[PDB]
Amino acid sequence: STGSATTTPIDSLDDAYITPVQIGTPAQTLNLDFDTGSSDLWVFSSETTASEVDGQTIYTPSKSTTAKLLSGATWSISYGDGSSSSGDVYTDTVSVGGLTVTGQAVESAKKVSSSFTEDSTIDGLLGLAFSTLNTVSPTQQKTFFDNAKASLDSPVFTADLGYHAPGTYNFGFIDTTAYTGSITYTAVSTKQGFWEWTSTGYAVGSGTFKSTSIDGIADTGTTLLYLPATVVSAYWAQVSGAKSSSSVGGYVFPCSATLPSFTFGVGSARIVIPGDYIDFGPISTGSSSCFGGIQSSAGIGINIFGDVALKAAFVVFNGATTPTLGFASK
Ligand SMILES: CC(C)/N=C1\C=CC=CC\C1=N/C(C)C
Repeated sequence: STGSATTTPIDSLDDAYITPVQIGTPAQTLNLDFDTGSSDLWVFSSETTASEVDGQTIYTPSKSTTAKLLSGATWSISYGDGSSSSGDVYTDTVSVGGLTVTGQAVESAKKVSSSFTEDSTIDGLLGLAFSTLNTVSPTQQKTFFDNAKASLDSPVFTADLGYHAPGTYNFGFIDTTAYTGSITYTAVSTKQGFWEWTSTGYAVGSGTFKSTSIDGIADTGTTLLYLPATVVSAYWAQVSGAKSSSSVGGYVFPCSATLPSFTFGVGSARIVIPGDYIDFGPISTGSSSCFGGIQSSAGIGINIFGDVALKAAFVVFNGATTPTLGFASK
């Protein structure tokens, strides 16, 4: 089998992407944030504290003939951005772009943190990291991908995120029309539960390529590109008027400035992020100071190839017995 679904930016800045997901019988369609950096499929629901729901579409398990309480199961998660959610668990039928998994753990939120409430466009998350990170207790649950894997034509999914435009998540096949050149595959460590790999280096604009190993994760659920302070400083030093602002919480720059591209290495191959992808707009409405899309990972404890990087590429998440990652230009 295969599946194919369009993913759409939630706003004009590509702060995140939402993908429609069918849950239950009859289908309840929720717009979920596909997150290769986590492993829980959780949803706003009829069980979510009323004061914490503000415009989201909710899953109502009592209206699904295929929903079953996963008796005794609870979940609780906290994300890198400080957000969190928790609740109980149902199993139900879940479909993404024509691909159906029966008995998928659907984690129903009883509580969500303010950032989730405040974002009316995201109805929940669909985790696509390794199932070892799943927070369901006492019985850890499998991701949608892990459940679908054996049925897929090939045990892979692909992320093809758009710049200020929709893109595509495919399951079970590689669309050879969706990228240029060849796909370069690179090793993955699953030891921390992430799609963790090692970039071979970077270049800033037309500058010479610096060969250096940069461990990091391929994370569709993170907006920006977070890299070591050395690398990030080298980038922003090429932008007139750029500075790191403690009050704003990262590098900012005047949008009268022109942003250089940023290149990252995948083996001997190179993915080029255009300068425009690194502009995240005014720090506040009407401000002449813009927020940068490349930021320091210092303090996070890991480098993160988030949407800024991933949307410059066609990315293969290869879930074979030995997982790997593939990157192609597009
Ligand atoms: C890219 C997006 C998620 N973040 C921002 C986007 C625009 C403006 C200001 C700040 C900002 N993050 C700060 C709070 C660290």
